[PDB]
Amino acid sequence: HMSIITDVYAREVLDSRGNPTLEVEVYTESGAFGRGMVPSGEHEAVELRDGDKSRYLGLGTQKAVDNVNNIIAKAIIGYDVRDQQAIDRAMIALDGTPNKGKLGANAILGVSIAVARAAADYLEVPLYTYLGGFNTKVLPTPMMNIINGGSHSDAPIAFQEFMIMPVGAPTFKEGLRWGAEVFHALKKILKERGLVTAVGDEGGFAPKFEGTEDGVETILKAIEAAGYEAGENGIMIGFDCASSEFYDKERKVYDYTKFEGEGAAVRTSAEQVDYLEELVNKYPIITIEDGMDENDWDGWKVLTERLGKRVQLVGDDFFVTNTEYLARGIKENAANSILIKVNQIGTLTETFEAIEMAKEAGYTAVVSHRSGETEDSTIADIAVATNAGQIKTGSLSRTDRIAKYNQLLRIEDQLGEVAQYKGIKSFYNL
Repeated sequence: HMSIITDVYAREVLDSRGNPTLEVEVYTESGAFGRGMVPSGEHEAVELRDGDKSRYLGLGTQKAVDNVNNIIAKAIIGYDVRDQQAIDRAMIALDGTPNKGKLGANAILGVSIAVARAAADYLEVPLYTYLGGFNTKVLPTPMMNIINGGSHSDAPIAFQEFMIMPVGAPTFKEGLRWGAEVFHALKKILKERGLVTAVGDEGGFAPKFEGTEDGVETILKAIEAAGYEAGENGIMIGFDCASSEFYDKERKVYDYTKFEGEGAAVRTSAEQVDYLEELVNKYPIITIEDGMDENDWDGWKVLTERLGKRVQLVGDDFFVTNTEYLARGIKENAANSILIKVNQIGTLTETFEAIEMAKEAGYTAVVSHRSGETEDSTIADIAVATNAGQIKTGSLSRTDRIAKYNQLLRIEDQLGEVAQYKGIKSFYNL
């Protein structure tokens, strides 16, 4: 039979940081072919690294490759390419450990994506429709990393990302246009101001700003210089605080002096909500990723209680694309959104279960990328697959980001008049 998987093959390659990762290629009997590349950035499914400090600083992925070829290959070769779920469970079972540590979630995912991309090819249909069935129409309102703080910046800013969103644009094409044009308008401002216009891991700037206020304030300046409004009818802001980064576990506080230098405001759970609340009043923020630590459940509860109805609140690391942690989130009214990083969980099925569960709680599934990305564009299709309405794939520079933006332009076009773009209406959690 022609649908049947006859080859599965991995090799080591580079992600967009200059670090190894892997691709898996799957052939069917028929000639059909798919290529699954894997990205890379605690409760998060393990990615296998060689540890050999004399190869790529021990970030080699030969371990992973050798598991795809010598173990997963033999097990999987034989299945029908379309048994997307039979296969993902095979690998999971085969692996046997809860956080995919035996074979590694890079190995597993790789295969799993390859097989889908192969099956979509086999049936001679786009990836989003294979994945999603026939009712895939919605193009994601994207949230575009434009300024960086935290580890990435040297400026006195703790929040890791500052993003934007063309919620007010009619089509995703225009939305991207909008988004780009501001990025160039900002880039200009940053030159006139004498700050660094080189870009970090997600294609954003990370300039030496005065602090968090100057940070937002200029993103707004940019928006206006481009000639868009700053609201529901224009462009709006978001954060990834990555607060788990500046949380002191023993003092159980949000230590801003780590990133904003001595004489900076150390905050408790309650104060932290109050700051974020301030920010939201002051500004047209619409989303806030990791407002809190990944083990600060009480905090999360309160945060979401306060802004839960004004502002979309996304648990990134607080859920790790993982049903177990998310169900608890739902139960305890812990967020109203979730960041869906496919490699964080390891297979597409588990990824879809996660995206599914979240919808039925009135939680938005934000499909996201990882810092270490690839020429792959699978996640773009995943946001259309599920009509998720949202996507975080980075800034408007570096093909690691723009591959997806293009990929989505492709999907917009291929969908002709069928395509929708929900802008602000994608926030069914509000």
